[PDB]
Amino acid sequence: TFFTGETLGQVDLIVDAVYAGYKTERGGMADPLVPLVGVSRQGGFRYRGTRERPTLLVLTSNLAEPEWPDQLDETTGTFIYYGDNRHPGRLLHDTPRFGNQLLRQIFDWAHLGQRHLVPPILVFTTEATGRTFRFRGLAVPGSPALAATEDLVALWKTTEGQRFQNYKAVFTILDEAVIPRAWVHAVGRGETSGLAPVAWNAWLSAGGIRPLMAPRSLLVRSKAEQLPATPEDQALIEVIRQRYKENPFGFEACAGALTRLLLPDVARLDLTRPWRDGGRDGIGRLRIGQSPAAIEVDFALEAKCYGANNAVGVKEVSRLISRIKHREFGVLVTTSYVDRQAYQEVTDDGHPVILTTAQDIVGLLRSAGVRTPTQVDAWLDGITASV
Amino acid sequence: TFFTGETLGQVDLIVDAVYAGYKTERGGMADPLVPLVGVSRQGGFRYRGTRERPTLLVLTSNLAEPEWPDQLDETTGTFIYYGDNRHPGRLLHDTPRFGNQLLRQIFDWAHLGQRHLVPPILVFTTEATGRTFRFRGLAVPGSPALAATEDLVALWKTTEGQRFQNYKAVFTILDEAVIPRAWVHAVGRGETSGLAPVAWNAWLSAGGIRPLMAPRSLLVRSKAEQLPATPEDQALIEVIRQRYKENPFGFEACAGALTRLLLPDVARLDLTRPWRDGGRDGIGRLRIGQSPAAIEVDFALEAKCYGANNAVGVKEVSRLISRIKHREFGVLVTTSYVDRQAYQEVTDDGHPVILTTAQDIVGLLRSAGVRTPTQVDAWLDGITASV
Amino acid sequence: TFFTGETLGQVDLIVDAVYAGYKTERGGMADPLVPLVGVSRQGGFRYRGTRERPTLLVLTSNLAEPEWPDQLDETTGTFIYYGDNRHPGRLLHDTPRFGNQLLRQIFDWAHLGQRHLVPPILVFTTEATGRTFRFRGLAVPGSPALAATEDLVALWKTTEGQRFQNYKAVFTILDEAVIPRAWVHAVGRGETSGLAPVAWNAWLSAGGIRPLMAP
Amino acid sequence: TFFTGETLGQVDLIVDAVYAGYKTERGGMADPLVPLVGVSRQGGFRYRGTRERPTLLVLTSNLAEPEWPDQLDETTGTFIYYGDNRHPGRLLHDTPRFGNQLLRQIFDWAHLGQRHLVPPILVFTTEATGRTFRFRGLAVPGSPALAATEDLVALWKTTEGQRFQNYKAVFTILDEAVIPRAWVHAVGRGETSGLAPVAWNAWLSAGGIRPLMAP
Repeated sequence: TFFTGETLGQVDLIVDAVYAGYKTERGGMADPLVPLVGVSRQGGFRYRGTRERPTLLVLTSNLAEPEWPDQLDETTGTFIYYGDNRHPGRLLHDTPRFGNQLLRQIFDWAHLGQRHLVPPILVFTTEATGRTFRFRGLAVPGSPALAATEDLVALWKTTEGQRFQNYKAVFTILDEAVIPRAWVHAVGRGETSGLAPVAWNAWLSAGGIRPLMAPRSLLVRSKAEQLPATPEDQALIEVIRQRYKENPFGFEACAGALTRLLLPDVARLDLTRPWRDGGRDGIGRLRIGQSPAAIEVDFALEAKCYGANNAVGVKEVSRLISRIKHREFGVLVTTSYVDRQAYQEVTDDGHPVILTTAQDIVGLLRSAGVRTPTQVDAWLDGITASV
Repeated sequence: TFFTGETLGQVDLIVDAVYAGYKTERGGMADPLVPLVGVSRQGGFRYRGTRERPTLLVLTSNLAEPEWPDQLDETTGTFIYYGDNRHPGRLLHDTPRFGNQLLRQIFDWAHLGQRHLVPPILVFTTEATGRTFRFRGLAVPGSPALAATEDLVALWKTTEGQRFQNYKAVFTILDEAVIPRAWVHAVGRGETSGLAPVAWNAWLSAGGIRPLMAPRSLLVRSKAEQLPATPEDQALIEVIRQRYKENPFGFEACAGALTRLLLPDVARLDLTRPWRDGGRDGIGRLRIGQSPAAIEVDFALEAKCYGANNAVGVKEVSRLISRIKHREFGVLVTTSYVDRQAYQEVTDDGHPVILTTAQDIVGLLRSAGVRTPTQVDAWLDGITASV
Repeated sequence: TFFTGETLGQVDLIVDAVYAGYKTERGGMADPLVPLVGVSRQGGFRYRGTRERPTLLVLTSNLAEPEWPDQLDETTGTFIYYGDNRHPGRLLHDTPRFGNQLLRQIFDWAHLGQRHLVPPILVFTTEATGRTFRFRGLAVPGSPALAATEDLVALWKTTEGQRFQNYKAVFTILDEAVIPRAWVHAVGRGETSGLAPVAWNAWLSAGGIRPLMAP
Repeated sequence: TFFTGETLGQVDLIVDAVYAGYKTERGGMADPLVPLVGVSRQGGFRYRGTRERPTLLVLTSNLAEPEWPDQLDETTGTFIYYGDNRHPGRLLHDTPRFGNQLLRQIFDWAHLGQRHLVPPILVFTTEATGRTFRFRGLAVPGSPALAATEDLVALWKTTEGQRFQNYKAVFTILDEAVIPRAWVHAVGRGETSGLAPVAWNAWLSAGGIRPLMAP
């Protein structure tokens, strides 16, 4: 499932298949989406037809951007895509290539009962070896799990002393393994076609969405994956490790805060509970559902403030495991990584234990708008002062 | 505790205490917020000081508007507040009394690191009997459980073929049982005061939020609470009942969709699993956390399509319970209500069973954007098509 | 209970009986299903005949795989079985031994009323010791508790960064304690036979399923 | 290790001993903690002396309340005890019997190194039937595993849409199997006594918490 040369004028669009460019003349790299789809060679988002009436829309994403965290949830087939107003100075819909206007118009159509105007959305993600793209699926606006009003939202971003709006758009990948290029090019030329995938026609007629849901097989992460890659994030975690060197137990509070960011409530927290080994037995309460229709489940918290050179092993994990006997699950927050043996034991024995490692802390901090050591410091000041 | 009359010029602001207006002349009520707070006579939101530099802000809500569902999450202290652009034809920030510009400015200050410009926000909810307000607390912009960018978002709402933008703001109630009227009036006028509540100063300095979290005690709902009130809603549910009378199973698919709306991932669904009584063992899979740091827990689904005259009783619930062996929890979705004995048997014991009744289905439908029987029919068509 | 060696070429197929492979020199166990039913030596999906006209269908599972949780409900006689595309990189229907194509075809036939095209399906589960199988019964596509659209479904799974598609199939074990090896081998060879168990014939004519339910 | 009647005016307070009964005129059940200790006849918390300077404090708990889960950990000897404001309508420190105020005064005292102002705390748990209590021990405010801010906290609860505040207080049981009734009664009367158990004096001088841990 790797396509490079003239094959791009023949092969269909296959989910998670890789479509690579080729060298033409003098350093010029041919964009594969041109023969594969028929769009232009340029944008991060590309369309056919006019902007007022687009016939087909191609969305590409790097997934390397921490500023605008586009993401494809393989599990639910949900694709989160951020708009094209990425810096201060211009209003929401005023962009050079009009991506926000496009998004607005598409969601307008989808919501107003005119789905026939909505162009097929083809999602691609860059593998970033020269110019290559992995096809992620055919998508529709909205989601079966979201409120109607929350599928296209305008967020306020703050960068270098200024406030500007940008779109966060939610799409759902339809359950289709193969998208006929005949259909793509036909619709792209403005033609009417009967080669439309069943899920697409279904969405057209009824408005309903059949998502491509691909739950992850059991995963054991490596050391590199759990620890930050860049030195900056490493500095970020280091600030945390330094904050609690004089008061280790205090880190639990921090863990708690991180937990509230990670978890679908605001977890209730009881961090002050003397346990048998002289340490504390931190516990939490989580609500599942939406009151009046919801239940509460309890979890045990375990926080290990370690250096990256010191792994979390079988012993540390076994503490938490022993603490989750009468509780639904456990969360383990650590500024380091969990070694092979412990991870393997946890995934294999099916223990309900969340493993939040250093990289995860970095991500959670990113979502909280903390990208710099000073910001980490202020954040920690906030935690210590608020508990 | 209850307060009215001249005492509104003396007593402090107490969480969940009731402040009632008194008859002066016309047969209408003198608004209690004028003597108690010092704000003007009327408003959905009221502020002292200027528009550009408000010294104090009072947010009131009736919690009775289904189209703009302001919400006080008592468990977590989160207050969701909807902006003042509630009809089409006007730009987001262009409103008669400038609520959205005000919210914009407040969150701007909070985000740009200027919290000394942010006025204390006082939250009141209407008791709907005469003109009275229960005081909910002192609030700050934002939440410790949310991403930075999502504390103030612009939603698109659809009305009569038109689409307009409106604000959704997230606030958090600080942990303070009593807010001093001396401090409130001082800041209102306003001058420097040292009477500021500790949590407020804490937020001013470090940016940390110490939320008032008051988990709900064990509750058993009544028949009237579980069932819809207005006849329109009753009609909405009746459409669902009529839709499946020729095919009783397959309402399981509907219950599965509603489940996907109720639950914090998009739950994976396996509805086709022959069970011992000749029926099915519907199960789902739900993710807690954010991958790579997340776990999956499974649940048992039980779908009971009943008329409002037939309660879900001990036996059906028992079927669910039996199906919960070797599973984390269970969800019961029903177009009717659960009788006293069954509800009591569920809450008294430790059964992790979510009870989704008719009113809850009504709510989930509101959030999906379905308020009319035609729309219910379109929705159902979508469900049947998408399974 | 308990058959091995030469007896694998003599005795019938009995539900819950254990058929054990025997040691051969140089390289370990010989598969018991070869002398028993007459299929190929390996695979979790085995068949006789051709792709276009399968004569016999053997399904084996260990019930120990968490990624593909095959299931055997002795209360309803229901057998939930997963397809043979278990690694990323290939489309649902594209498998070396053509298991998914066969499943799709068999279920299509079953749903259309073409029951006479559906080969007998023998279900085995693996046991403790090396290369042994406990026979669970003769089975048919579908379930009395499921509609046609419900008994064969395509599921997705993400291994590494790649999503791939595979089949989840629902079968029902027929109420027959003994399945004649004469019928098995006759049918497998492509011969036409009248030795079919009663429940199978009832399925062929009436379309009705008498499941094997444990008391 | 079971005492009743006249015995309640004789024996000492012993850890794990049960103090029960007893029957009286009409249907009245006499409270054992009255002859045994000298406090009042009821209250989830009872005390002697002024509320401004309490001489002796008795805490009882059934450990049967899910809404206010009082907990006694025998591994660490830790006693988690909830305040006396259990219903909406009153502020945290405004209660009929003034328990939360007492708790606050006690804990602030302990925090300031003013241990000598802290009255002895006797912990009893209710058993099964009738009016009976199991004596769990003599306890001091706080824990060797907790900082000062951590041992007394305010919690919130929502009931009937109304939110109210209550106290979660952590005590630690001192390692003493037997507490002299002479000492208890002497202290309760406000007299100076030198009969205090060694762990209590060690807490007074150093503090210095020697917890009672089950082997």
